[PDB]
Amino acid sequence: AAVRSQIEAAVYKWTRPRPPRLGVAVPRSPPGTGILFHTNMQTIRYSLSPKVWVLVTGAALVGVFSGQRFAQTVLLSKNPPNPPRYREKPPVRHPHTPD
Amino acid sequence: IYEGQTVQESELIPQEDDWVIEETNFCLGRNCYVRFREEDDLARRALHQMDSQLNKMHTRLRDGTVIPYMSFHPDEMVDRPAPIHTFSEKPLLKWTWDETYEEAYDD
Amino acid sequence: RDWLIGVMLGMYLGNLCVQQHRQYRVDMKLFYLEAPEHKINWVKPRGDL
Amino acid sequence: KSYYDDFKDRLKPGKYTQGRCPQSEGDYRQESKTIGREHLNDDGTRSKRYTVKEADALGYHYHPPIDKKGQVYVKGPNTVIERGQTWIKGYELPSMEYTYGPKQEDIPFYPRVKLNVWGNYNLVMKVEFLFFYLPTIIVFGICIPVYTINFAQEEVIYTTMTVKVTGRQWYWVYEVESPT
Amino acid sequence: DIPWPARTDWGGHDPATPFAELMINTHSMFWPVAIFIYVSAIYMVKK
Amino acid sequence: TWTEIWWEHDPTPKVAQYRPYVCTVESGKVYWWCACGESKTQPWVDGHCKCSKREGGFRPRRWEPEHDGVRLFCGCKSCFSSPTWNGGCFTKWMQSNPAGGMLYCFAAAFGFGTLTVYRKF
Amino acid sequence: NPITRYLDRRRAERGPYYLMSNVLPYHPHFLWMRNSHDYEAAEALAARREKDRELAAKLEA
Amino acid sequence: YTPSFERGLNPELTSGDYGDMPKPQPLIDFFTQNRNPWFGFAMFCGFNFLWWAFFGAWQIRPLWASQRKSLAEADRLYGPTKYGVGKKYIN
Amino acid sequence: SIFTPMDWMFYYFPNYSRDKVALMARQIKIHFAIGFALVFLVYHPPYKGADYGNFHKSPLYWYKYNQLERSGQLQENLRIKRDWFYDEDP
Amino acid sequence: NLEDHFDLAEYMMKMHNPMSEYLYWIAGFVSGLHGILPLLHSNYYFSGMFLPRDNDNTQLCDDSW
Amino acid sequence: FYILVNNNKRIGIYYIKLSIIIGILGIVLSYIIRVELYNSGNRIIKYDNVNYYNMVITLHGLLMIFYIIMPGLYGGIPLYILPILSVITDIVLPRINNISIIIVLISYIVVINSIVIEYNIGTGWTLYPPLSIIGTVIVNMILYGLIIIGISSIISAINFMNILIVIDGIIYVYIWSIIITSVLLIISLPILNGILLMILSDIYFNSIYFILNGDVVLYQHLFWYFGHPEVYILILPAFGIISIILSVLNNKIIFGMKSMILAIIMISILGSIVWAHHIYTVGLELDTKIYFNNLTLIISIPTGNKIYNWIILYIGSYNILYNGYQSLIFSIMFIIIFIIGGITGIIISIDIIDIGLHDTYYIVSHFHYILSIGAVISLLAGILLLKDIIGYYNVIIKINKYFGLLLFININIIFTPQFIIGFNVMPRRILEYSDNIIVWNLISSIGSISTILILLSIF
Ligand SMILES: CCCCCCCCCCCCCCCCCC(=O)OC[C@H](COP(=O)([O-])OCC(O)COP(=O)([O-])OC[C@@H](COC(=O)CCCCCCCCCCCCCCCCC)OC(=O)CCCCCCCCCCCCCCCCC)OC(=O)CCCCCCCCCCCCCCCCC
Ligand code: HEA
Ligand code: HEA
Ligand SMILES: [O-][O-]
Ligand SMILES: [Cu+2]
Ligand SMILES: [K+]
Ligand SMILES: [Zn+2]
Ligand SMILES: [Zn+2]
Repeated sequence: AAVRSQIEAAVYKWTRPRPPRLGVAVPRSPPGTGILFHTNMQTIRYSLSPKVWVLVTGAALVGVFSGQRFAQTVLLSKNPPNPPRYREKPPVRHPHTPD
Repeated sequence: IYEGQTVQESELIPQEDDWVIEETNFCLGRNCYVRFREEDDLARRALHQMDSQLNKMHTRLRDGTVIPYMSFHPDEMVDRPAPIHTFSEKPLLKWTWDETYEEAYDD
Repeated sequence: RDWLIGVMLGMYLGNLCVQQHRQYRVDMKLFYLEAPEHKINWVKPRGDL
Repeated sequence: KSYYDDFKDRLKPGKYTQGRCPQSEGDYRQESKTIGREHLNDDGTRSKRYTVKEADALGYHYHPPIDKKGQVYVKGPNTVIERGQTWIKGYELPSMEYTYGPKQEDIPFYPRVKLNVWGNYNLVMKVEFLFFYLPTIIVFGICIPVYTINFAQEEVIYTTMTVKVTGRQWYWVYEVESPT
Repeated sequence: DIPWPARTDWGGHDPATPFAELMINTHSMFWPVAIFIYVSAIYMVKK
Repeated sequence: TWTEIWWEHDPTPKVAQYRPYVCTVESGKVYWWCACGESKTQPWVDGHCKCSKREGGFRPRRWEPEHDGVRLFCGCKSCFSSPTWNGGCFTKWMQSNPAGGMLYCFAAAFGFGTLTVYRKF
Repeated sequence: NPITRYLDRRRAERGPYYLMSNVLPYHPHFLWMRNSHDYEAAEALAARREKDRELAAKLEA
Repeated sequence: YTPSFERGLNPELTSGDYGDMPKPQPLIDFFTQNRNPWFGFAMFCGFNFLWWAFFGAWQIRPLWASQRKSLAEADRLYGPTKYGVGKKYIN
Repeated sequence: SIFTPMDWMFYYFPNYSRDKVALMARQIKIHFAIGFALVFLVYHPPYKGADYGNFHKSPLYWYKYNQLERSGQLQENLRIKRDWFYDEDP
Repeated sequence: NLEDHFDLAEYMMKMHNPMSEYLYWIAGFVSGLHGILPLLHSNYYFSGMFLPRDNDNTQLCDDSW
Repeated sequence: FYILVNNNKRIGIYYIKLSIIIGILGIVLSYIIRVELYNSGNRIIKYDNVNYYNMVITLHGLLMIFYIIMPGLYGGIPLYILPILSVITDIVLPRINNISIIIVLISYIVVINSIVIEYNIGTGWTLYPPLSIIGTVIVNMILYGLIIIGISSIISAINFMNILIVIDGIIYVYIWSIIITSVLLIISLPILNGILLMILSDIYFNSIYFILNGDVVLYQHLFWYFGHPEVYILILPAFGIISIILSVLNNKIIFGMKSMILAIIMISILGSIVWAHHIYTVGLELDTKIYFNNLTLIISIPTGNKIYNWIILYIGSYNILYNGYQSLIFSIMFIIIFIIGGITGIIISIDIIDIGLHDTYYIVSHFHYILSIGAVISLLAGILLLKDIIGYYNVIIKINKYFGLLLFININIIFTPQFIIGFNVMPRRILEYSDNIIVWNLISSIGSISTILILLSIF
């Protein structure tokens, strides 16, 4: 539990997002400007920060392929060698051959 | 690509410290099938239909200007249902440019 | 960025069929070589009815 | 609350199927005799005489609307002079309760919001490039396989036997070389 | 050889010529690409 | 992260719960949802939180069900489909505890991988 | 269909393989044919099988 | 069905007076839709179709039992030889 | 420009892109010539491309070939596993 | 005139005679009959029956009915 | 008046009305087909009346293509909104617009009358000779209907092209969709007329083009030189509708408008040069096959760009807006369904795959998913969007989640199994089949009866 909190606090500190490098030409907000809008505005989707998104998405990818390996090695089985192919007698006549 | 109108920081500076974003409802109201009166005849039911047009509605802002019902295409600008003759006065598509001529001004 | 999740999900699901196809080709190579289902000097002409 | 109960009174349930009495009880096909309603039937629908038999577009009841001075009646605006200025008061449509019925109260709030536009020109341009060239790559990935398999069908092979197959209505004829 | 009941036979079945094997494998080769094209596009059909 | 790093002029809620609230709702009744996370009658406005007092841009969120039933409601106060829940509560939790988020995502992906591989193989 | 039979065995050996043909009827008239038989075919088929056994013994020689 | 009152992760945020407003409930209620019998029938209905969509109805099996025992005997006695697990399948 | 984001062409080659109408024409002409050349220089050339003793063997081919050669896998892989049809019944 | 403002004013103002709707549905019904009636007529012409009995072109068991 | 009206909006209503009427006959024929195919045996058609089945499949195809979907998506919605989108008072050619709808009705009456009076035989909707030219008079009547229909299509195309001369606003994507379909008609129809005249010459004028020393494969070239442009003349108007619905309902400006427009232009040019992918099994030269296969796969590029531009239109839209409207659901369903149809089209485009899948029910399911599902739903979605403007009522469709769900589920029950039997394999244009294909055929048949029942609930 001590190690759990340690790694949890280590990940958290590293992932805290930095301000975005805006790829758009917007003004600077006037200084001292607080909340102007309200919560009835059309909801804006809550998006993970890039670092966090990579971490969880990477955990998902590592998870699905490790799950694929677990199924392949434990749940599934390999083909045993094919049965020996011995000479066998074919039927004497085709069932539809006129007599 | 279109990304909205450009804003200069000077235009974002309030004239009072209590200014917030105006909370005006842009839901026009509660509606349903247009309900005609039995007493009304064909002519008076036509008047009723013409008075229930959503595209004739607007929202008035705090300064008295109104934001109208707007649409990307002119299909939503005719009366519903569409009358026989719709655009008698040619709809005007307003283009903007920076050109000007002196005759329009006076000193 | 989300659309990438779809690419990765579509790459995982596609890879499942790649593995099935891979095993299919291995099986096919062993049919004419080892499979007892493969029989020769077996089918005889029926003849006209 | 139930908004239907507000305008229940206006909606009186009907008596006749399809809202008309049998023609015998009342002849709705005839033109109304009421003054000023000569263009309407008794039930209020437009009469065939007005719309078909004597349609004005066909030259019946010729009456040019425009006057000598090239003018037609036009209703003016509601003008209100005030504060040393002539104002026009616009016509506001009646309450939607009158036209639709529901009482205009407890309306959900939908705020003003400018158009939802995609930003970051550079990012958008790259996506559009991918929207076009990712399919192009896939097509190119199929192109080589397509050529090979086509070449395989059309390969000059050292065939040693020929079977001729003719299709007739409705059976298949087969011609084969006979052993010598 | 002959159709059998309730068989998917996705891409073909029971080839008896080298060309027949080619046809089955051509379909199998493209099938994962088709799944990718579908999954990748459908996942984004949403608000 | 729109309120956190991009835009500083929208009200920012407090997370009441990183899990949805399950409630039975009736058609024809209007419900008011807390958008600040400080109400003591979650998921509804209690008359004493920011939303009730119209303070700091917080307002109650009107909601009305089409049919009667049990519906999930947002506790994180940031779900895209708020007041209803769509999974944003888990997403917002991962932002706040990214190490935990990875554990759950790995476990979910592990199960999905095993089942899909076991059936197709 | 020898390659369908070989591939079914290979798949079943590797993992869980389920065929609709194994569980469900292949024709819709099954609801009425619980006790239906063709007795003329039964006699003919039995006769041919007996003749086949004689031919097999002769072929063995 | 008189559902229970689930306080949640933060019990202080559910400690107020709800009055007429509904109280939070356990998640089992959401899956059962408050143990509505018609939703249970609908749930059983959903499984029934999906089983038909993927594997077939499997409701015909009791009726097909005798005709699946005749098909199995024919395949074993007269059909092409099956090997190993292949002998499990009859077509 | 082939497989080129034209936003990049506009930025890095401003003078070459000044006339956008002419730029569009070159785009069409260049890809027209590429398609024409493929048919008559890659497909048409007669009695060519049949030098199967000159199959290109890339650096990755040799990396993987030498790895298997060093071990016995290459010999084992090339060995014919079965050259008889029927097994012997005891 | 106000009555002429809207195309198909009677229908749009919900005063039209229901017979117009009935004719439209009848016309569709007649159109459908052009696929069924010639089927019955052709079956009888070449067989003597308006419709077959399922699997009556194949060998049937003695108790089949 | 009723028949004399020249109003472009009234004529648009007539086109939709007539498409539904003629559509009833189309659906009935489809029910006959699926009923017959429920098991092996004869079910509703006698073995001595097998010629009727051949006629049923022929008329089904012809009516649904030329008398239902084309009059509905290229005549109905276009004649009602195009002059409004162009901010013009009315259509450029009023009198021509009137005669076009009358022509369609008259050609329909000729076709159905030929069912009743002529001997019932069939040669497919593709009227391949020599079979088409050795038939009875019903084939002559069908040819007259097609030629008459061709007159209406070309004059309507001329009508839409004239909007460029009068348009007072901006050419929106939808307007571009109709203009390009009009161009495709002006260039493809004259070739069709020529080959149809040659079919008539051999039927009625003792010509010898389709007898030995004359190449029957010639017909297939000229027919399909119109055939494939036809499938894009039927889909492009649907694409135009989808663009309007997604932008309007999501309150989002079309993204990549110019790429949408240039994608439509590209599809047309490419669609005019890929026709021989319908003739892969005839025995064309290797290089021809490779050319056509290569160019056929290219069409996916412009078609793919449009699909992804639609997806981003729906992405990001406000959650508060109710998304259960039938028009929005149908528009979204079109993207999901069209991708299935197109991908299977790319599969069949590979000629070697096509050898196995030509003249099999896989081809059926392919073009049904695009037309019977995609095009129908697009026309429904477009009409639904214009319900207030058109003004029709007495139906429960606008908000009906049951109808959409039941339709989607059951339509897939019909045609998804037809992909399976394509590798079974079950040929097309047949009524009897082996007993081991009953399961899938039965499932699809259960799907057909169910879809019909759902059509009654709208009223
Ligand atoms: C795919 C299906 C499902 C679709 C579902 C999805 C649908 C989504 C929504 C689509 C919406 C599209 C847009 C709609 C816009 C509507 C605009 C509108 O209403 O315009 C106004 C327009 C006219 O209204 P108006 O302005 O008041 O017009 C006044 C008149 O002009 C003047 O009034 P008048 O009274 O003076 O009128 C004259 C009247 C005078 O009428 C009378 O005097 C009638 C007397 C009673 C006769 C009744 C019939 C008798 C039949 C006897 C049969 C006996 C058989 C015996 C057999 C014996 C066997 C042993 O008629 C005539 O004189 C001529 C009638 C000619 C037409 C009828 C032809 C019938 C068939 C004939 C077949 C002949 C075959 C011959 C073969 C020969 C071979 C040798 O409305 C209509 O025409 C009705 C439209 C109704 C439907 C509208 C759409 C509703 C929504 C869709 C519902 C679902 C429909 C499904 C299709 C149908 C299924 C069956
Ligand atoms: C409107 C109807 C319509 C539409 C749009 C199409 C579209 C296409 N069709 Fe067509 N087709 C028909 C209707 C249609 N078809 C009909 C009715 C027949 C049979 C006529 C008869 O024989 O009687 C037929 C027959 C037909 C055949 C004949 C098979 C045979 O005869 O055996 C072929 C094969 O080349 C074919 C191919 C295609 C292709 C390659 C497309 C392309 O347009 C598909 C393009 C779309 C996509 C590819 C999906 C969307 C794009 C993406 C998702 C981008 C990513 C994808 C890739 C990179 C591949 N079609
Ligand atoms: C767009 C044209 C179209 C449409 C809608 C359909 C719809 C359907 N078709 Fe289609 N069909 C063809 C065009 C079409 N078909 C063609 C061109 C052929 C090949 C012809 C040939 O082989 O020669 C064919 C072949 C064909 C066959 C092959 C028979 C054979 O040749 O062996 C079968 C049955 O399996 C079939 C079944 C169906 C079914 C069950 C429906 C539908 O009933 C499915 C259910 C959907 C609905 C019932 C809704 C339809 C509603 C409308 C069309 C009206 C829309 C009007 C408005 C919206 C105003 N069709
Ligand atoms: O036809 O594609
Ligand atoms: Cu084609
Ligand atoms: K049959
Ligand atoms: Zn609150
Ligand atoms: Zn939440």
